[PDB]
Amino acid sequence: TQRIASHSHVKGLGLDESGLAKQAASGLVGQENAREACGVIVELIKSKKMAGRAVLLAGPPGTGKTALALAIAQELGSKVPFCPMVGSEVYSTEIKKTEVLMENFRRAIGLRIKETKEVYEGEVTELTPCGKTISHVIIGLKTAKGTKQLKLDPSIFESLQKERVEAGDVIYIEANSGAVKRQGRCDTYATEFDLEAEEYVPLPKGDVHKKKEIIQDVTLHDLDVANARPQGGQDILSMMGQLMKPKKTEITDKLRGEINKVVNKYIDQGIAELVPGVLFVDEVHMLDIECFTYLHRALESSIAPIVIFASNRGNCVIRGTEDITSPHGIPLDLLDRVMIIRTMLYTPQEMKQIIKIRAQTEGINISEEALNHLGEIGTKTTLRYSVQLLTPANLLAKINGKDSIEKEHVEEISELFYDAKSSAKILADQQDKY
Amino acid sequence: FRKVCNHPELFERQETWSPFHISLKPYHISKFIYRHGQIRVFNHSRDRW
Amino acid sequence: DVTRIERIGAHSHIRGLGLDDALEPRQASQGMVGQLAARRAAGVVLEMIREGKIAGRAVLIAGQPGTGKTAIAMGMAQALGPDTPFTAIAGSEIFSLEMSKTEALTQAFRRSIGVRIKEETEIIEGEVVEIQIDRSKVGKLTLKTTEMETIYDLGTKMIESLTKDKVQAGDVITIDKATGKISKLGRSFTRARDTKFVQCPDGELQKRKEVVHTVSLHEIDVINSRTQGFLALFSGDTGEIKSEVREQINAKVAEWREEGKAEIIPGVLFIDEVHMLDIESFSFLNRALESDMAPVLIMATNRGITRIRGTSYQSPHGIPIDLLDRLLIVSTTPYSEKDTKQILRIRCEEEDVEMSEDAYTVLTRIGLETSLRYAIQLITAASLVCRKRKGTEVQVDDIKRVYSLFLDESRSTQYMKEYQDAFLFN
Ligand SMILES: Nc1ncnc2c1ncn2[C@@H]1O[C@H](COP(=O)(O)OP(=O)(O)OP(=O)(O)O)[C@@H](O)[C@H]1O
Ligand SMILES: Nc1ncnc2c1ncn2[C@@H]1O[C@H](COP(=O)(O)OP(=O)(O)O)[C@@H](O)[C@H]1O
Repeated sequence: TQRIASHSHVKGLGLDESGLAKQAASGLVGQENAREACGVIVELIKSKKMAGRAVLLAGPPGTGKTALALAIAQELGSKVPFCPMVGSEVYSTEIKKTEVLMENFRRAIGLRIKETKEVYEGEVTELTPCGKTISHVIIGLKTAKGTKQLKLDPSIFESLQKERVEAGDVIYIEANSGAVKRQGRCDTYATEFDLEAEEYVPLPKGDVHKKKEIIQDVTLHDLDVANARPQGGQDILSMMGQLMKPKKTEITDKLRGEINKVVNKYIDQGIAELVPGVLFVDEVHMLDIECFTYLHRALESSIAPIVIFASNRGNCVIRGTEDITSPHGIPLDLLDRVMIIRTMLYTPQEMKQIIKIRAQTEGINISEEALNHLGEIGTKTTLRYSVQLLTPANLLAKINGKDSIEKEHVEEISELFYDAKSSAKILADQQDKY
Repeated sequence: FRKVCNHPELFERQETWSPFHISLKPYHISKFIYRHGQIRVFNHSRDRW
Repeated sequence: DVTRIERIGAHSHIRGLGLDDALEPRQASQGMVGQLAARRAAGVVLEMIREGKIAGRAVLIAGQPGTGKTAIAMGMAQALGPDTPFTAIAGSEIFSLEMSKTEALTQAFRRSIGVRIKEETEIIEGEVVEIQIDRSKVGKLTLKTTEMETIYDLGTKMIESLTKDKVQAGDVITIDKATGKISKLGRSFTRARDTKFVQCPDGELQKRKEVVHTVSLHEIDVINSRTQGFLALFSGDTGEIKSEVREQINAKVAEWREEGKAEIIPGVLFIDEVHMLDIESFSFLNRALESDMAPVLIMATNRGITRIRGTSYQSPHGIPIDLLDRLLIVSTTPYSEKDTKQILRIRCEEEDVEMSEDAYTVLTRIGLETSLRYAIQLITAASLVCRKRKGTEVQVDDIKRVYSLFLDESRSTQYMKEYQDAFLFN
């Protein structure tokens, strides 16, 4: 089964049909003013009218600034691109800082391309090539469900010969793409020799021919990459692709102009449709002043995704300015370009509900006395520390032979693992021995 | 004693030196990873676009 | 005796993390002693790792220098063992010249989450009794175990393999039937006449062996990166690996996990001396610890309230509050006299040296006067002066000799204050 991650308990914004926030829903609690506002951002992103418009989630550590941003991704669902990045990823050693911003701005715009999947597979019963020489190759296929003959393009037959295919092999043909694979020799030929260097596979029990609608997701960044450098052009089967190492590169401005011009042509022909997604920048304050001054252009641009930023700093110095202080660690002239959402500190009565939601997600039964006690730890410390005690306390409860948390299991962990406050007190009282 | 003093090839001949030659194990790739696990293969229908 | 590459080192005496089923540490076992609080805590973390079900989790082992914070982190690795990834780095090891500092942590996080699969193979193994060939081609082979014999008609791709690899009657061989590769194990003892010699296999010739195999999640990224990937795995040419490839591979492994064709095995990252990371690198740990593929990580530090690198800000452990809020902090404690003497006995077992009981007493005094680690270094040098003396055992005057040959940091610093103008800079 799936692993329980830090945000695996949140399933959406959980707003009611009027747009108001419920007190507790979809794994979130409290936070009404902030999460009601994120509803308006989901309505904005789903409306597709806008480019480059941006939002800043601001407030103390442990208050929901990652939780709400991932809750937006759950409200959008897998059909809409959501690119997460950390502001600290901008410091590449192969490309300039502004390029790492531009690549991530291009990961957040998606094409949505529809095509029919068309698979033929089976034992090959015959091959017959038919300028007069090879117009096509007829190929015969067999499975336990029946037979077909197919008329192959000479480029597909060149691929059959690439795979060293012969009659009596079991083949997968992907007719919409020209992919070809040998699965193995058909086991009706498994006695052609007693010991030979081929692997034999049973005659496929599946249909000779299979259809699906499939929907392909591709970002503008995948186009910007795959068309910029000369391709490897070499499907392993080569050796020049061993010599020149692949590396990241400062992809030109002009090429993106042509990708935009080709994508415009295809969305007009209805072969593709567009989903402007979100770029989510964790730790935005970790961007350099040079990067912030690139966003003074990137957020204006008529193609750009919606951008969501997170920060938890006070009136600190702006990274790389030497001495300029500005709120949230973001330059005032960028801060004047974002809608700001404030994020509140939880009351203990909210924290107890988060602890319960985490416990029932994490798979832990907890007695009401111990859940009250983790609520008391929520008064002493922070939400993250109290949440982090659950699995540790469950393991001591399990070793002590019970399938539920009780007081002495959580009181043991509270003595055994310190928080930042208590350990900082222990450092200050021995400051001359570290 | 005279042999070495006369020419050291009478005692030991200078050997034909060559670098030390070595091979590791071949790096074993699983059949499952080889069938389902390269983006060059499992994504080829997308890569066409 | 001969010496292999691994020799007696600063943690060689630790052969586990000695615990009862109750996750309570007995006073001394599996090669380590004391630290009852920190080792009970490390037992709970070792069970969170072995359970695997909770993702993106952290423990910081903190306390005065020499207090076993690397010791419990190294013992925990021995107790965890093979069949779960464990990877260690020092904090200054991520500062690559050739790769982004942030990407170097992304590799360290994904060396340490394993994918595990099982595959079935038709393997033929036996003594080759006889082999025959003709001029297309045809030929015949015979194989033997201790319990059966066969003859076989060979196909052409086998004929070329057997003849290329000079397979001769009386070899004991393994044939990878799916692939035509031959491995030769040696020759049969009955044909050892006219090197390596071995007995025939037991059971039948053709076994449908099942192989379980594991690949680190990062090791799938490097296989995907280049026309041949695996060279860049060993040679270090892996650099700035394109993040859209990871966006695909993480999602591909996330369906293998649930179609049941693979299972993911959460391991450990041990990022030792964590206070070396920049605030830029902490900003990555702040967020990389919040996704399903994240391992548990152990971090170790010995710093007070200190300036965090890349800023003028001072905070506990040399880590921003930003990241300390993610994690649980386990405190080591300074050793008592009893525990100090008991560590010195165990180091004397691991180095294989005898010493007098009053020698252990004066060495324990030296240990308490010099924060243990210097006394551990005197053990070996005392035994070498004892060997120079042709002694059976280390005596008090061997230790008092060696204590005057090699200075601890405090006497070295005090002598450096006598000649204070003769050394350069102050
Ligand atoms: N409203 C909420 N309801 C339930 N859980 C929440 C809620 N808001 C936050 N969390 C909890 O907050 C914890 C940390 O995520 P959070 O969004 O608070 O990070 P953050 O501190 O705001 O992010 P950052 O470190 O980037 O500033 C998670 O364990 C999550 O379960
Ligand atoms: N509990 C212990 N049991 C046995 N040996 C220990 C123990 N704690 C420390 N040691 C020994 O003393 C050394 C000092 O502890 P260590 O973990 O290395 O401190 P630090 O990481 O702060 O430098 C260890 O490297 C090991 O040789």
